[PDB]
Amino acid sequence: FNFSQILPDPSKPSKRSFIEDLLFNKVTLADAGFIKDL
Amino acid sequence: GTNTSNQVAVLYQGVNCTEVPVSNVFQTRAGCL
Ligand SMILES: *[C@@H]1O[C@H](CO)[C@@H](O)[C@H](O)[C@H]1NC(C)=O
Repeated sequence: FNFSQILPDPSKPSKRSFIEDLLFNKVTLADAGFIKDL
Repeated sequence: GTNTSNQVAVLYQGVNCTEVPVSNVFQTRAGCL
């Protein structure tokens, strides 16, 4: 059984795995930084 | 909690506190420590 896609890839910048990254990008939401949606 | 000591530390919520900090400054994604 090849759990390649789900198991976190070390080379990937974010510790997120292939499937995890795809998910995050789809939802249009990324508040990078909180020093202050509008 | 007063039962141990009476020293406390301060946190400002939204500030580039390098700039408007109004000893021992230290910058966090959550503000000024
Ligand atoms: C605070 O302001 C300085 C001014 O250049 C900037 O370099 C620094 O990144 C700022 N702090 C944050 C957390 O963005």
